[PDB]
Amino acid sequence: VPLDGGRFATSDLNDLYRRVINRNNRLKRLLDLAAPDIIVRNEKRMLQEAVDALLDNGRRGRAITGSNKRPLKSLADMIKGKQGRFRQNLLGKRVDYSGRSVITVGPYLRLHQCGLPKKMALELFKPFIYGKLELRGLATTIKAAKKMVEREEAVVWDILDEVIREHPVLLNRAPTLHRLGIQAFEPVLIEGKAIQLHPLVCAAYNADFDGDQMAVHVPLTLEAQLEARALMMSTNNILSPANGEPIIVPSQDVVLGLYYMTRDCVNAKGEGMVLTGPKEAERLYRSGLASLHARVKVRITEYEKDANGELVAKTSLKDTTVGRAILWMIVPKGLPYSIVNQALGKKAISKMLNTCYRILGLKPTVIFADQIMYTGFAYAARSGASVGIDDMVIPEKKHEIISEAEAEVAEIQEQFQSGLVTAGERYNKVIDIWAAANDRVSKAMMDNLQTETVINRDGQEEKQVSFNSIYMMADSGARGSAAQIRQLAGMRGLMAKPDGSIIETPITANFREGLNVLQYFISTHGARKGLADTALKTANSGYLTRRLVDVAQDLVVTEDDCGTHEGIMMTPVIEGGDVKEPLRDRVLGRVTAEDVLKPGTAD
Amino acid sequence: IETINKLNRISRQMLQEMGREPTPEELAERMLMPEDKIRKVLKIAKEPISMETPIGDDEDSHLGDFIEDTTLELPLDSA
Amino acid sequence: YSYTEKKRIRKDFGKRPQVLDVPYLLSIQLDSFQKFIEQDPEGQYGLEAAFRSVFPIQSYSGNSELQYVSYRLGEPVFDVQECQIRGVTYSAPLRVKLRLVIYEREAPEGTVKDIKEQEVYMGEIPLMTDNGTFVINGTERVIVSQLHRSPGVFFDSDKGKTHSSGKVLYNARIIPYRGSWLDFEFDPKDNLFVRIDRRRKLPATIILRALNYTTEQILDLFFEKVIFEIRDNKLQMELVPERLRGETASFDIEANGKVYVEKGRRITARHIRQLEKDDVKLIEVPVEYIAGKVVAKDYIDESTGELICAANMELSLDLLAKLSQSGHKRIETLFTNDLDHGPYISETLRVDPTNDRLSALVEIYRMMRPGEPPTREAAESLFENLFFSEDRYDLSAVGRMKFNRSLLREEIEGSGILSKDDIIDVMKKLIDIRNGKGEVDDIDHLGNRRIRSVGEMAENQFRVGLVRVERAVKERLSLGDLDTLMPQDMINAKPISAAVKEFFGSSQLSQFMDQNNPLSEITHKRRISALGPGGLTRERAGFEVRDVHPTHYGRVCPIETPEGPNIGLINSLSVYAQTNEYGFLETPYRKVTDGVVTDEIHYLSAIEEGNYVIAQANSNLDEEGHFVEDLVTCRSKGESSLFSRDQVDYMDVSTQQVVSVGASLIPFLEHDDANRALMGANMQRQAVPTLRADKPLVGTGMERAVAVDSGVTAVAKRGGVVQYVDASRIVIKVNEDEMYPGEAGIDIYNLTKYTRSNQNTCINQMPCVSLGEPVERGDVLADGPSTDLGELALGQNMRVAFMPWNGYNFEDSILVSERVVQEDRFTTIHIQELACVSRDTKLGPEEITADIPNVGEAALSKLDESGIVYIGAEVTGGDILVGKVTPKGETQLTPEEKLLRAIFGEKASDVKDSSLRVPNGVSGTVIDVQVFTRDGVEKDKRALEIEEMQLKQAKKDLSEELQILEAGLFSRIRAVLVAGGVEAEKLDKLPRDRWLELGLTDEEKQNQLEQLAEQYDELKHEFEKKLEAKRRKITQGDDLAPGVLKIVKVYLAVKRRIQPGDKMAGRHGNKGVISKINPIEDMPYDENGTPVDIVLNPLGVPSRMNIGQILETHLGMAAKGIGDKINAMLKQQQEVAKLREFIQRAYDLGADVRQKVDLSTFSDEEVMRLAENLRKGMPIATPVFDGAKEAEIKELLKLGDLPTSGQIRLYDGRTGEQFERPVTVGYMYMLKLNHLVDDKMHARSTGSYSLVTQQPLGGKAQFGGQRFGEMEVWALEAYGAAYTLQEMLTVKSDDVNGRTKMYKNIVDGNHQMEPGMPESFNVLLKEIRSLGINIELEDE
Repeated sequence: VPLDGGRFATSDLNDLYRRVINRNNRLKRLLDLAAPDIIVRNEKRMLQEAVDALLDNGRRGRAITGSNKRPLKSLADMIKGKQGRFRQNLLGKRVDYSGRSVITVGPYLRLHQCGLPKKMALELFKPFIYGKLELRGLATTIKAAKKMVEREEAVVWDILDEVIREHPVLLNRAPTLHRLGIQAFEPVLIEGKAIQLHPLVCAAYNADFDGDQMAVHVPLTLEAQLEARALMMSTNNILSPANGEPIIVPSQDVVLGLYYMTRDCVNAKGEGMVLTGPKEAERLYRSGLASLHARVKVRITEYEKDANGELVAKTSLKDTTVGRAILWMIVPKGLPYSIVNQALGKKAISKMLNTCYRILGLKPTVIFADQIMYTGFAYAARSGASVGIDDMVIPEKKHEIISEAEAEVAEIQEQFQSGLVTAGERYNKVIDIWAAANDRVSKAMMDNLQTETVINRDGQEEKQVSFNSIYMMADSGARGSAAQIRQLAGMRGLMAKPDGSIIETPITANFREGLNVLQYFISTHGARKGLADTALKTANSGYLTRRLVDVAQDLVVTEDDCGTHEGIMMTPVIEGGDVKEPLRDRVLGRVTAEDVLKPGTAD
Repeated sequence: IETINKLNRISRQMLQEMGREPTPEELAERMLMPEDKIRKVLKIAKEPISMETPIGDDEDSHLGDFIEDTTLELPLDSA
Repeated sequence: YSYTEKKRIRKDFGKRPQVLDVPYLLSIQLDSFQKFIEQDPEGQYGLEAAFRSVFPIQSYSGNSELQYVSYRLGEPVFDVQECQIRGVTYSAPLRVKLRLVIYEREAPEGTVKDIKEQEVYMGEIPLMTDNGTFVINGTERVIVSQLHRSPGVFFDSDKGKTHSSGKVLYNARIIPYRGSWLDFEFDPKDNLFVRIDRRRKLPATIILRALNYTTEQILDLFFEKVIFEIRDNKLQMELVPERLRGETASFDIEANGKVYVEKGRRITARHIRQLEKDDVKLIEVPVEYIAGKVVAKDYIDESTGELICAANMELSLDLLAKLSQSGHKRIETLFTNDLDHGPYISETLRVDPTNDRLSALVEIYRMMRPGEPPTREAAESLFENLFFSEDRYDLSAVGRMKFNRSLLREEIEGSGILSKDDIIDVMKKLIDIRNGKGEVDDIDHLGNRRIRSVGEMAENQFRVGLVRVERAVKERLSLGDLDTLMPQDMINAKPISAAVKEFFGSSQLSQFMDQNNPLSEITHKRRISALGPGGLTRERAGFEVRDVHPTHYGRVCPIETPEGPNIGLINSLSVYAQTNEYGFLETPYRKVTDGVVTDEIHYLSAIEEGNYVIAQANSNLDEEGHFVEDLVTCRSKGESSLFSRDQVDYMDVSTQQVVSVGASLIPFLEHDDANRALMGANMQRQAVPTLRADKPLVGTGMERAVAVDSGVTAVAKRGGVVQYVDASRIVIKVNEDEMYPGEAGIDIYNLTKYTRSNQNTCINQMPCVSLGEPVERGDVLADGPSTDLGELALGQNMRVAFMPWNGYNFEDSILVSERVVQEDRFTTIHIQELACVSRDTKLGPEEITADIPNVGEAALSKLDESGIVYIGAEVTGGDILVGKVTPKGETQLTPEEKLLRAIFGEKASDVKDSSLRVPNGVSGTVIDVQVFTRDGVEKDKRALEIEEMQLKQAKKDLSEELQILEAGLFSRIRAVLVAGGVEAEKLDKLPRDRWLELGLTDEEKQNQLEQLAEQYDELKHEFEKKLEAKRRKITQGDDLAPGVLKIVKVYLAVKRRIQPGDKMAGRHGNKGVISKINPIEDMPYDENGTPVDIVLNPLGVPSRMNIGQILETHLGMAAKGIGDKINAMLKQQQEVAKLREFIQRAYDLGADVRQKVDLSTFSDEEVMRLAENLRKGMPIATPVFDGAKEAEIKELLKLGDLPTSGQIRLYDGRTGEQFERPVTVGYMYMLKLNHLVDDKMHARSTGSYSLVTQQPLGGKAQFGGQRFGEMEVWALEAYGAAYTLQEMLTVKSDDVNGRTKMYKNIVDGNHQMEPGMPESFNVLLKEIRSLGINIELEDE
């Protein structure tokens, strides 16, 4: 076949055929002469070898290359491996009615929605438009309609807004590990060229807004959009089928404001007084008369039932902060105040959602969580929340401790010089003392970061949790870990050679003091190994993943009860430490093998 | 074929002597025949180009991917 | 000091004094190519090595031979620039000298028989710019230095691959530059084995029998001999006393008349001591003590002529007697202690099947040529040519020297071929280190690894081309006539040029230069890889080579390498690095002398430092005396500890040696983690030069260096004075000091206006100078695309804050103002290229003219009549650039449109359209056109328009040039003609020209007449020469393809500015995507009313340890805390000396910093312009590890009348309140990236498809369709869906009926499905039926 320059391309297979023919008919020349059988023999050999090359070139032995100094393709090579027809053009397909783009954040959204640039959907939903334009009589036929699209009148945009309604969509992050890598959404559209996208589902994608991009497909026909509106929609998919936990953990800013809002300081004002309801609480905060973190006795209403699903009106008073009173103002009528007199780290908010699910279900739960996200962002903004140099704390007891450790290592240096301890003895000693020294420093700094606030406030001295940012980050659980904050202020413990083997003399400084060349030089290889083996977990992952699936691709449920008799027994795992998994919780969701009862027998 | 062989034997000498590739007119008038035939011979001479050649620097792409069936149909045209 | 220094000065806080100044950055490429091409009398590098290697070349048998003489490069045809234009390589040709030499082999040596000197052309050769690029077809292209395993000989050992054994397996390898390999090794079962070129395992001694050695000679050299003695009765022996070490006694090992050691008893060090001291070497023993030994060699009863014992044969007692009566009082034998002495070779001999040379040679011939029978001379010539032929084996003498090193020889040199002694020595060392003596080596130690730079590769392909040729010349010489056969005609020139051009343009090393930013350029030049030939591969690799070795320090950066698979392979270079004459690396070190720092230096390799001790740069030296404290951080042999002062030998120089440049410009890197700094460096190259070139305030000091040495921007090579200036270019004049006498003495510097990259970006130079102002050499004269005053700058400095904001900075996203986009200060420009083509066809040539049918004539309005647009025109998708038309066939039809044309009648003509147009969605502005046209073909109207236009433009360029030249020359004709008497006022009013003919005087006035006559001759000479030469340079056609007739090019442009979805980041790995802009009003603002530019999220700091950025921010603010103040003082307009004192106090602010400043020096004017340049800030230089500290900025902010913390008090803008607590604020330096939302977005509804398989294709420019792999399906059928993927696989990919039918259904308001069965399945069926398969399908 040609290209535009006139040159013909040629499937190398053609070569494999053509030579064959000529030899065959060349043989029929010699056969028409009854020549010596020697030439006959070697020609037979050549023929056999050629057919072998045709059917699998790299198999018999000597591999044929062409003019290119490169081997040729047999037929099999279109069937082998990844380049073969199976997993290149029979399963791994290219598709029409699609697109892709970069992602970004829509925070004002409702999580059953998505962002969308115009022109993308415009060209995607094009023939739909052509059809209903013919239906309305603006464009009599197709060419005129297409021209009007290229013309871009407001009628076109109106019709677009008509068609998107009810017409769902479907997304895909790259790559797809678990089935919640694609969810069905509804379209909402932006004068841009990127996609706004609800934040909470990033974890289901593991997507970070750092340059990621993702893809869009469309449910053309009817049953497709039914399945999308039923199943892959996000509201129908909140709990992992691997383990019955939610994937709607609110991540790191929402939780931050929730923590800042619910807090037991005393500092600001308005202590020791009363209200009738949360509304005037938020009122007077907007007026600038009392804090959010300020403890107060107030009124509360609430509801319960162990009845026949008939709520139990209830009302009383509670000692509480203000912000907790505001945060009461959205809970839907089934949960007490007992949930909210904490400071609300991650596990709490998760447990709240779990409660709303167990007791109410889905709609109220999603409504709740959406309001969570809203309120968290909004009140974290009001904070003022930042980082600086002075927020980092240097314990003055960081110099002497080093000096005593120094003197100890000097001592055992002279001891091993005398030749009494051994290398391993010296080694164990030194590592133990430096590790304990780092423990001592971490102790000092955490004792000088968490509760050092001496704020005199209708008292004289009371100890309460610190107002510094990074500790609020830590205890909140959004970002940070005691090791890492130690590593900003304290020195970096010790790091090892890339063998797993490890160093004698540790690090003695932090960032804020400023590293020196060797220390950075040494941290290099550690970081390198880290990202290195991070690079290629995925190969093994995908490969065994294919193995797993192509074992179990086929099985399915077909029946309710096999009518059979018992199988397994299950017992707890209490050995090694305390209990790690109850009998209680693993059997959960299973069935009963047999008539069983309680140690109080006949129950 | 033999014309091509003759021609290339000539052009070797021409690029000895000129320090350059030759011009069609020059070695043609030495070869005693007009430029059209030379030019067509040159249009004709080169071989095909092996569909499965890797235009991709690595094995990311073959050449057989980036062409189109500019022969078949079009749906809008059918409608 | 300099001038551009005085125009603006950057501040330092670096206190560590320098002793070395930075070198030129990329001397290595220059030096490599230089020594390649350049001549060499004896110290062979380059061409002459290859020529001397392969020449002379006798005939097939001897009669004729060729005799290399020497070579000549030749000047090029074009310059650089038109080669960049014409789509043509730059190069210089090559000529060589040859001599025929025939000698009458009928006679003995009848040499004077015929000789023909003739020179020969063969090959063009590309060339290196002054920067370091090459160029091909209008492409600056780069090749990269390689890094691989040195030649020589290596040892190593594996940890029991028979982990059953769990035991060490030693082996050893040789490596030439060229030829074949070997491999010696142990089996688990204590035997030596050998393999050539990873062939089969074979034993070792066969080689020795092949080298005409005898078994007795073998055991003579290898083993140390244990000698017996019989004296008619009893066995005595002669024991080296240190032979029982680590053993136990067998019999009563007893002195002459005395005992030392009983049976089963440890032979202590003292028993051996006493034997050593008692000078006894005759020990009486039993005879059966012999039982176990081996005979050294066959000793017979030579009376008989009968083998009583064969060599390598365990002794006995019958044979003992049998040779007792032979008359032999002893037979020498061997030592064997498994502890120290390994007899492995002897037990191997026992399995040696052969005895003769010949069978060994047979087996070698066999392994290397199976199936063929043996013939003597074949195997012999094979054996000797594998190792002893200079042609088929070469070491590249670095092998030779390090080989001599690893064998502890004194000698250095030799050949690229083998001895025998080498082989014995290496085997001996192997069996020693199997006994334990010595040590193995590692690979990653740079002393065992070597670069390979350009000129070497070039030599390689040059010589293989030569070899391709000499095969034929062997064919040609002895056959034909031998007196008429010219030397020349035996040569073809195609192969050498073929290999060279395919190397420079098709390897995996010739990469397109990256013209994003100068940093991209130079760091891409200062790359090292380990891929490609003689190299590595990721599947052949692991982690030990990926990872770091302690020897990289001072030679390679451990930071700068990407995040894909290509992790540890490539390695950017260090800074002060050099390579070595043999090709190794080395690094500068200061030397120490009795505690005094020897201020001179040395370059030290990867090895000697392992011997020495070395100190660091943090060492606070005690001012020219000794060093302050006893204990000093030093390192040796791979690790570090604390050492004395007098024990030290060397110290490092500066605190930058380890890093690369990209990892050097980052400030406060010390306070930053490694991985994020890696990311920030690799992020600092996908950037863009901004519309303007806004500078960074902070820095390090290594900015102007790279700015200059990238050569992107102009610079003066001679000091002098301006003479004319323009946006397009300048004109300079030189002083008298740098004045070559014979010349007119002016330089000149035209410029590069808007110009495409390889990455489609604008390129431009502009001055930063003015008129009538002086110059010294080295001074910049204009600024490239990303420079200001000869200081590098990619991005801009911007106001920031640190807080959450309503979710719009949730995960490391970004939020910005509209103030920016209305300042257009991240706006950037993007050139784009297009093309059309005229060809000759089956029917007729594609023509080009405006007049075409079925045209929107408004579109024709833009064109000329040639069918071509004008300049400066705006454009959009769908529009037309060029009207091209194609000869037509004839058209078959349908009754319907047939009827339509029955109604109307009008037709198409017999020509169709092929007109070029703007692609969909694209828009922009034209600024240029170009035409390339054949020779001999008519240049049409517009061709002549641009041709006489460019003739006029270039004739004008040369008008300017030649006019100002000859005007400088006419300075003669006043001082010279007014001389010779005088007629001055009477001269002047008259016409200038008729002054030769006036009152005429003595003889030297006639000398003047002849000289000026030659001058006015040279006038029209000059004019003729230059103008005509380039006029018919330009007038000609072109060199181009067959089928083509002419082409047309277009270079247009677009002014791209910011959207959402666009990436940006800073210099610390702080990535960032944009989420939205917002109006100025909703944004924050301080109490004083200065709003803020962008905002972002502080949660990312602890998580990532990208600390120093916030620190930078504090300092940023302080800069303008000075800068702002000055503008008040500027317009307050009080007085010079006030701000003089002020800024002098500013520079002298710091405590003990090494730069200084004295401003009584300057004028007032210098000061005022300096302040005029600083009124926007006070840029700073913070070195990397001689950095500043928070104390200084706190002090400097007390100076700037600002807080110590950088925390300040904010207000909401959307509702006017205050934030409950302060926030950190300042300016930081940010920059955008080459990842643009429109350079990533794409979508699709219907269009092209494949043909073999009929499924939609992939590619944005190609109208891609998205891919849907095999994991997405797993997900879907997990959800329990069938209809979706059913319709996905059938219609949207493959089925044809279905796609068409449903398109026409849904346009008819019907959402319905009608699948088929794909094509590719039937393709599979046909493919297997090709193979003899009766696959088929069974009905229901």
